[PDB]
Amino acid sequence: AVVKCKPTSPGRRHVVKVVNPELHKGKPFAPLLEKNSKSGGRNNNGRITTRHIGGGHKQAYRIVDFKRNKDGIPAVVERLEYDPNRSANIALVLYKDGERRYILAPKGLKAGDQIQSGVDAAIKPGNTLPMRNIPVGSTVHNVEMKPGKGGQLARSAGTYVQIVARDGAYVTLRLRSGEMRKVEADCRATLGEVGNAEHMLRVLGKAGAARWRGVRPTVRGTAMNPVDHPHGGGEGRNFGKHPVTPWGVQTKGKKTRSNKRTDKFIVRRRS
Amino acid sequence: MIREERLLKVLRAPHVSEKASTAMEKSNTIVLKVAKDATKAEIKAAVQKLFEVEVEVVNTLVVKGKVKRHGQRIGRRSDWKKAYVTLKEGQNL
Amino acid sequence: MKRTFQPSVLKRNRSHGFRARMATKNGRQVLARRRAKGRARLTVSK
RNA sequence: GCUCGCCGGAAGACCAAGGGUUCCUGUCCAACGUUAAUCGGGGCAGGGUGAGUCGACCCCUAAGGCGAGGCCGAAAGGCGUAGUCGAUGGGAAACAGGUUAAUAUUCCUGUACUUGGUGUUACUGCGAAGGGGGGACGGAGAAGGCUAUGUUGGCCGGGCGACGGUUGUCCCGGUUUAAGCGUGUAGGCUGGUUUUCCAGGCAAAUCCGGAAAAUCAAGGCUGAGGCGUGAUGACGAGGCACUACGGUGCUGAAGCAACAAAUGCCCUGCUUCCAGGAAAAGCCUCUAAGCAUCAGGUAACAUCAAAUCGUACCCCAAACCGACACAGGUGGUCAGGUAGAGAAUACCAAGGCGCUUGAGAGAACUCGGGUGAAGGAACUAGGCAAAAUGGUGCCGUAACUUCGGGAGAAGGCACGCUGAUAUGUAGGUGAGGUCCCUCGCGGAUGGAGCUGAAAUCAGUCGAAGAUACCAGCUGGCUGCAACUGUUUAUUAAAAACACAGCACUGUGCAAACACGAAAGUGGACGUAUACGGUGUGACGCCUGCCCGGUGCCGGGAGGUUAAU
RNA sequence: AGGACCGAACCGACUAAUGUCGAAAAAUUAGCGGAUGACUUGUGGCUGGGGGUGAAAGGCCAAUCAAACCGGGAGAUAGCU
Repeated sequence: AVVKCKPTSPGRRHVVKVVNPELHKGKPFAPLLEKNSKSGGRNNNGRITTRHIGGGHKQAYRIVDFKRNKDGIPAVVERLEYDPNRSANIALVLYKDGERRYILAPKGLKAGDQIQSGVDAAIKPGNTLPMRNIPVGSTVHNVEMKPGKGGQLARSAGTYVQIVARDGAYVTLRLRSGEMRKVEADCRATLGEVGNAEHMLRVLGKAGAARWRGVRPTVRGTAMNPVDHPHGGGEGRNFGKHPVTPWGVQTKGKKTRSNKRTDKFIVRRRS
Repeated sequence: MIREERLLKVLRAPHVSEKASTAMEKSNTIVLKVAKDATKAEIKAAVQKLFEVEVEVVNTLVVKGKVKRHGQRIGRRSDWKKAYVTLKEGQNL
Repeated sequence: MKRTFQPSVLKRNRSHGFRARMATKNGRQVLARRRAKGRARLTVSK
């Protein structure tokens, strides 16, 4: 999907277009369209919680059937669709019932592929079941954390997990980042990787992109005046301090993690 | 069945003016002063019993009184209702 | 130079409306303060 | 009243929003108005503002607010659930003309149409806080067709020219008509249609979904435009009669064809692009409960209604905003004729205006302008300004390099007008006739006419023909920073900021964190190709040491020491 | 195709000149930058003081912001006029 575009513009110079020539030009499937709101960082109180957030083009919704719990009833994909709500891409399948749904994509996932879910699922990618019956070692993705939560794992571009160990009732799993964690074998997950992994090839060179990719500028902290930020001061470009949170807590490295609700699942921390 | 009680009340007055006469002649359209409620159909039936005649249909309206001052103190007339009230044919009184 | 005041009767209401004040406590805590002083006009919606 | 001047993508007309009587009549000149006032948004009085259809209201939501329950919380109360309202949005339909001093799509005329209700009729499965569909949506381009619109002719009707000519390639005006209706087009999309069956659409489906099988290639749907009706009507120059010297009344001819062609419509089209592009009602289907004899619905007829509230007027502004009748600001709608690439530039059209003191006088000094001998920047902090250039088409045109640019590099050419080529050519347009076909608003046809470059050549005036306006100076060396961007509403616009990638770091979800007295927020409807923070800034070459200090990550052996 | 160019409107405020009791509590004149996009402007809505938001200047917050306005404490206090 890689093409360097030609430097016709001061400003078109380092662009990187990311073109799937197979992405369906056209409008999404109505049965998955849902109204969305641009938070811009605000809260219920309205105060802007997360910063540099706001703007960004109008952007529809595709409720992901993360659960995919439909067993014994098979489906065939019809279209891989691009969603700005992800970095991955979404694939409409047609269950033998006739009910329809997008799904996220294994790499080799293309039009014309027939799958389903369930403990007796085929082992061709895209199908999914829990890793009590998923064979060990296999490289997988789209993973649950608790039974029936829906799935909050490997959800992303070229994401996938390879089994390191299966602990009786349990399984440790290699996150694409490098922590290994016990998860119940009945927690379901999807076989294979994710396609589309080239996102990182995109460089969003124009300010316009992140602008219309919904990014406020982010200050060079110390550049601002002491008046508010931890970093600050400098009669010209001076730090002489510690890098800390914009509320004062050191950065450039502080172990801050304390969940402890689940740490017993932290088998080996990520590096 | 608009009750004559409220009915007889509703009407305020007949008015006189050039345009009034002019509707009178060109159209046989009566020209009145009537209440704040003074809904069209109200007026219709009202004048209809009050002259024993055959209303066609009316136009409603709202005047805005002038805010004149009365010596030094300022005032403004409470507003009222005229109406363009005609019949296919009728005898004016 | 487009100066301070801009008009909207709608915005007058939704700004300091009779319903506005009377809906909130603090609002409910002004009508007196003026009735206390005895303003001719309660608020600006007349 | 006359002559003069001025504007006119507005200093015109119509609106929202605001204004909330100023508009017009009559009347007076205290004060108000910056002079005078006979005039008035000034004083006083009267008047006028008409909606089944134009808005509002209304039906629905939209981001939002509020909030029964509840949860959280000292009390305030936070918050959200059910809900529930909240347009800049969506949803039934009107127009032409006439009409007054003062409104008007509401009044008169005429022609519409739309939404309920009521009944009468025959047909009779309908019905829903619920199913589905539809409403329904982005950007960029690009035509083509049409049309308003505009041009010429034909037409009519007027007239014959204040001084050379001016009975005709003469001159002046005009050369009109709505909605809807019926047409159904250029066009755009669309496979139809039948039968069966099915873990799907929260029950249920006859519907949407699907599966199959069939089975035929048509239909459907959309959609300007144009045509007939409209509209033998009215309008419509003018004429005539009367006068309130302001308008009345009647007549009212012609009122067609062709050209040119929208930033408008077909267009929610098409085709492409990634930045991936409201919702729900109105509408259509559906059945649950229920009743389906009733009801309800189908439709034909008939009938009725279609509340109110708004409605004048003002508006790029004397009425809005800024204390003034304000050289400041305020969105939307329309958009002529002349050259012109042209929503401009100039100058007129309809229109409208001539900016509320005037008049003389013509020293300085100003303030804007124009004008200039030689010199040509020596002036000045600084070539600030000014000047100086500028267009079109062609030829030709560096350094350097991210190969694009630069590069309107530079530099030069040439330009009016008439004639001919060629009494308008290229081109465009397309008449008639001729035909062809399932007959149409069909097609090939042929070119009638008409519109219409550009070039060449001829000839020729000037001093000059990019003739006015309009309309970059350019060079070369570099510091800076890659720039498009942002910025000090009001003394500063860059190197300051941001920024694209890059690295660091932190973090595997009840995530980090931020607000939050906590609920619970956003993150993120995301799950590390993700986000946070920091640093830094494209890109190419690269990015060393000092871990002492100070922070941070880890290690614990011992000293260390609270609370108990 | 372009955060393309020239340049209308539109938005902006770079240079000078008036003008600084001015017509305006920031203008206009001469110019001038952007001019399909980080475009721009309505209408609606949201954000709150040691708070908000800020492409950061300590900006900007009803002309007024190194801590808004307004009420109160409070007739704050003043080895100082």
